[PDB]
Amino acid sequence: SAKLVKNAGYFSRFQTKFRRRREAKTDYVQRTQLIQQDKTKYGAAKYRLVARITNTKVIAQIVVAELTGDKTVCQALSTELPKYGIKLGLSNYPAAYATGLLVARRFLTQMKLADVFKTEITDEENRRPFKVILDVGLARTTTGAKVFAVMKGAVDGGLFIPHNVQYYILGGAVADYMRKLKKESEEKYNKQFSRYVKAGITADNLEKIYKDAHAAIRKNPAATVIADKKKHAEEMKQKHAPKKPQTKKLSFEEKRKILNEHLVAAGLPPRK
Amino acid sequence: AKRSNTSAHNRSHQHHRNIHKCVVKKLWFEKGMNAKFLRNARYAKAGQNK
Amino acid sequence: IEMLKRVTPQVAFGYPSVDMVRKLIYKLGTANLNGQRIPIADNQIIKVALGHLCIESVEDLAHEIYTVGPNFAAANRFLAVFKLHAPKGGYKKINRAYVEGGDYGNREHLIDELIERMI
Amino acid sequence: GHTEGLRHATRYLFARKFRKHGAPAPSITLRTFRIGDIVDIKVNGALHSGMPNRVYHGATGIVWNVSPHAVGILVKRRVNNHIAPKRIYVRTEHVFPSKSKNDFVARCQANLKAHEEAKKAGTKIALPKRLPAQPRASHVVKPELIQTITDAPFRENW
Amino acid sequence: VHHPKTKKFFCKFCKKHTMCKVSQASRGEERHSALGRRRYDRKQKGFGGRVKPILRRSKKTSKKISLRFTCQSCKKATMYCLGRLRKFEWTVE
Amino acid sequence: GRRPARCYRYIGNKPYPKSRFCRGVPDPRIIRYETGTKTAHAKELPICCRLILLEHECVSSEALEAARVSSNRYMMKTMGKDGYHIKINLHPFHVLRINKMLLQTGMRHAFGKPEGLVARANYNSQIMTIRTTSAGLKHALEALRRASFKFPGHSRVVISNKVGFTPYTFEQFKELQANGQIVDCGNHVKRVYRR
RNA sequence: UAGAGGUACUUAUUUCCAAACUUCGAACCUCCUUGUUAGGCAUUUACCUAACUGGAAAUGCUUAAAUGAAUUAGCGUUACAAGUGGGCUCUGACCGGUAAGCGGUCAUGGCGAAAUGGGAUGAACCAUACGUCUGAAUAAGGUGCCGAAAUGUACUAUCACUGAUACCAUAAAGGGAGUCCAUGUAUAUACUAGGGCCCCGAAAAUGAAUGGCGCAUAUAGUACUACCGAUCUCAG
RNA sequence: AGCUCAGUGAGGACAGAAAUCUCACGUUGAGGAUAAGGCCAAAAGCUCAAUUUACUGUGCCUUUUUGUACUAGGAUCAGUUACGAAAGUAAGGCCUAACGAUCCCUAAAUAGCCUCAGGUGCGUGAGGAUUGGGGUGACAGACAAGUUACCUCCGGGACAACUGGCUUGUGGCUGCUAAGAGAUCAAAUCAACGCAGCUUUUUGAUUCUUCGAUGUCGGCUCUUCCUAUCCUAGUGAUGUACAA
RNA sequence: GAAGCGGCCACACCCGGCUGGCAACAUCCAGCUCCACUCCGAACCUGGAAAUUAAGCAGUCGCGGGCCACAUCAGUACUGGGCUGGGCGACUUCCCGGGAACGUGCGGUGCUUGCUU
Repeated sequence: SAKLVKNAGYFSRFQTKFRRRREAKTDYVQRTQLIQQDKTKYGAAKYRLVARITNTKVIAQIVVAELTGDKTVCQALSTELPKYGIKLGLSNYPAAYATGLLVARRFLTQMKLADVFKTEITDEENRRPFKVILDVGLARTTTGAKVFAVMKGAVDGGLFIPHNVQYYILGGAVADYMRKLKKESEEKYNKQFSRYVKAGITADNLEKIYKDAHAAIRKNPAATVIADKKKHAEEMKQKHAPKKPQTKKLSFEEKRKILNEHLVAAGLPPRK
Repeated sequence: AKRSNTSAHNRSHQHHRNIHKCVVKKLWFEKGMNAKFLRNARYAKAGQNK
Repeated sequence: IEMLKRVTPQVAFGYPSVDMVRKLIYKLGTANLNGQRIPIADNQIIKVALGHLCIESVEDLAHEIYTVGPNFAAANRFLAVFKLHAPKGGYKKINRAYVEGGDYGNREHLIDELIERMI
Repeated sequence: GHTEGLRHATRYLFARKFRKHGAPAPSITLRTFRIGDIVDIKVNGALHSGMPNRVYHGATGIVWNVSPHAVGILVKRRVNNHIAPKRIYVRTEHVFPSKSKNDFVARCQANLKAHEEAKKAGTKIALPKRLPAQPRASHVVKPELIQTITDAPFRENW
Repeated sequence: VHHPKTKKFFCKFCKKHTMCKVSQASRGEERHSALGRRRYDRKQKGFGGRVKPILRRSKKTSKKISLRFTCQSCKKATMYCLGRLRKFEWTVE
Repeated sequence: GRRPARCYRYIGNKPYPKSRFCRGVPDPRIIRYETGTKTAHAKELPICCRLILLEHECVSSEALEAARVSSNRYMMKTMGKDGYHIKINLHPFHVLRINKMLLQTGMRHAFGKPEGLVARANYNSQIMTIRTTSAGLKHALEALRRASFKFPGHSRVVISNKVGFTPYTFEQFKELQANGQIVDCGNHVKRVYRR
């Protein structure tokens, strides 16, 4: 029947990958060259804009590495965008750009440098801008990707991200794809844009809403200053507690009870 | 013709007659080190005395 | 003690009683003063060396040995090494330990039996 | 056939322990060094750019230069008669912060804790110091288990 | 080994990279007006054989190929050296 | 032919097996290590009878095949290939060497070609066994007396307490069998660890 | 090596191995630290940082409290020059060799260049390393006589043209109702687990050497005192 | 930047032990120019695409200082390019071998920097400083075939032939064991396969003694010694009837 | 409790069962532009939201394989000093020191850095 791969000799020999390599979330060859700084700069922070896109949410952060672990300085998240205007389509391309503006303008209002670095930057006797690097992650770096949508939001927000590079931006290409289903197929418009009809925003409105989204983000960027954080964290456990409790651990006494009742069927008790 | 190739019998004896600890003059070695660091370390000293 | 473990074949040693620590220093005791190996003679020798350390006369020096008080190593360094003659029984076997029917190494209390006849 | 190569007689030096193959964690690159710092050189077998020699494995030194990826380390090799100094350059992935001084630095701060707090009450100070392991005070011992060990009669058991 | 007939290279005099037509270096035949040669001519005259040595026990059959990176902006050659080669080709592709 | 085995008794080098490096090696005199009723049992042949060596030295392959043939032919004569089980518990892996000599270049380039296989014994290494029934324990001891004169040095013949070739005493064997912890493989005893 | 279980392979086992195998891993080694350590203050910089009432580095000021293992010891530096560049060796570790008073390495010691005493005799082993003398008590080693000192006291073995003190001057596998001591069983007796000492195994050429004489309680082991004995030790 | 290899397992027209296709497991056993050993899995492997950092210039470090060099490698500074969205990476090949003095010649400068001693000379020509190449494998680097029995000299027991010594593989001699020969029957007599010794009457091995010389093979002649005894003296066994 | 970002990198891995989805993660639905398949909207990319916890993920169970921990294993193996100890030898008593491994027995099977609803 051929060789059994996976003996004791296999599993004893087997080195594991780290953890977030196993869970398959970080490339550690990226990360080790994202973090590194020259030893002549010593203990100096350099910031990195994380911008990972799940389904529904576009997440965007600014991170400093430390030996204990990474530390977010400021965060923004596309489920906040209902407050500023954008009710639906929270992983659009224009939704990804809108989070880019939030991460910029919140970070600069925390550091108290809002009057400086208003527009994009594009050189002496002038204050140098924030170096913030892009962490993409395992998402593939192709042109017109939603990772670089978050980048363009951060650059137009304020921050000097280095790169080499207004359609797709105020709701175009969404708005054209509405018209192709609306005009021809009609059945498919009900499938594809169910929620949109429900509001209903319509094809034309996408251009209008985003501009006033970019107005309101630039005016009132920071939000939800909650304290203390401990009593906030306690309320979330009660608020989001499964109705059905998770199975809990059997103690060492009641395990040996159940072991023996199985062993009574096949004989030779009791022990372990 | 064929005589001995080497020995270490009484290497130890000779070394211990005198293993003198050669002391370093100073910890900086300015032939080495970064020039960009030492360049600035000159302009620290030059600016101070004026 | 761990130094004495290395050198156990070369030495006999033990734990002397107060009558033996006395009788060495009165008879054979000498002061190594300024690297001179001077004989102890009179108590004005050891007042001048050791009076600042509160050891006035030879009774106070002997006390500082057998009680092992705070200025022991001052009082021990002050004493020159003793010089003994080979004892009037002889002794059996240089090159075996006392424990295996010989001489060298630790003999605990019975060093007093050896030193009596070395003196 | 004795050979004088660079990487010679290092079969087991530059081996990678066991279940510790691969590149190191990126926490290692985030660490920092200074001039005057005591550091021990032990090698990553994987990372080949900017190794030390075989000889300066397991060898303490002091940092004198620091440079973008690498640290100039002063280490005292024993030559023939005399102990020479050797100016190494070596990368940070073969270099760790040594815990030689951490016994000494613990005591100095522990002494200042004692020397100040004696004066705060004040009162009057006893002086602590290090001392080798010393012979015991007399004391009294009651056990209530006493076995009686004896040699048994010998039997072969094969 | 094969080598490109044009490649980019740091012109030492212009102080920047610029493309330059490469060629194999000229082994010059010695002139007789050379000072070293003149000493030899006078010394070889008279009697007493050949004077200075020539190397009889010459083993190795190889030669370090120096190239001549003749620049186009600068107009000045700057000689690069490869390792030692048994044969040397031009790239055709 | 051969050297006298007083040449190659005591061990004056590191062990030198058949490998990539040794190359030009002749195969050993032994092929069969084990004779008699090989397919038997622990319970069928409980009584065991060992030959222990009382020296640290080399044993030749030629000795071990001489000892097998003298063992078999006595046990064949008495009881007649039924009860007994003979086994040899040395395997010759060490290779010997010769400088040859047989004008001449002696002691120059002294390393020599392999001559024969050998087994390196250790003080109290068993170099033979006979497992049998209580009827022919008498015959087993008389066999191993004859096999002892084949081997170098001096060597004790011993009746073991333990069953078969298993590491279990007769007292322990009934307790484990009764407990049911131990089990029977085709040959020998396989323990049950309850895991 | 050799069986069993599955569909020659294969899943568990087993007999037994590796200087150029390693999933574990000592002893012996090796390297660093052990007095100044915590700060605070403000000048300098063309360097670093998004920024300076930051970082990095060196210049000074100064706020606290002490000399914070053992044992030993003065430490640092320079100049000029001799001889040498055949080594040998005990005890352990090791490579090659059937082995060698053989060849090639390693660690401490020794000889070479180290007397004296002891091993009868010996470069190397043991005690110990030395001015010229006079004593005492010892070391190694010895105490029938040669030969200075007990054929000492107490306790066990031994008959043999035999035995007799490290290195060492050769003897093995294998036998013995020789004698002494002895393990387990069976019925004073039969059967043996063995151990010492003694005997056999054990044959070379000038006549021959426990050093000799000789001994048989001057042979083989064990214990405890007395005693002789070096240029060591101690006293003058 | 993307992907995962070797292999095993099952499948799939012709299709077979091996063609191409598919899924599953797959810690790296494949592959990384070659020796051997390390090292490596969203790579250092394989594929695709764009490229020339296999670049220029001076110090520094390690191998190696009880001997400083060259080779090879390493960390920088000062430039400049390549590639990438970027942090960055690149100073050849994943890491350890792949190579070389003076003198002389020779090449590099759009044709440059200094000198040609009476000219701050004018063409040609020559000579310099700085950086590579041409080469020495005996690889710190002379330019080099034999023979001597016609031989000479200096020395060497630092080194052979020769006696002795140590050693005993080889030669010779003897034990222990028996697996059988011996009609039958292991031990009257032989004795395997094994194992343990002795001998210095063979030949080796070694280089301690002898090279300012122990006269070297055999025979002839005379002495003495050893026994591992062929005969003679005396004894025991037997497949010892007698004799041999 | 869930999610992005991580630290030590199997007490976290690997096989197989069971119990959960308010939001969140995900499967999933669709293919027009950005761009993607040396063929394929499977992947990658972009725009969704109908219905599900079947899978991933989370918690938990197994006289589970492995991994980790303690105790035995064992004063064994080996080893640094010392003897005018033994032994033809090979090796090895003893005195002053240090001291494993495999195996077996019982236990366990991730602990939380900074931001967010």
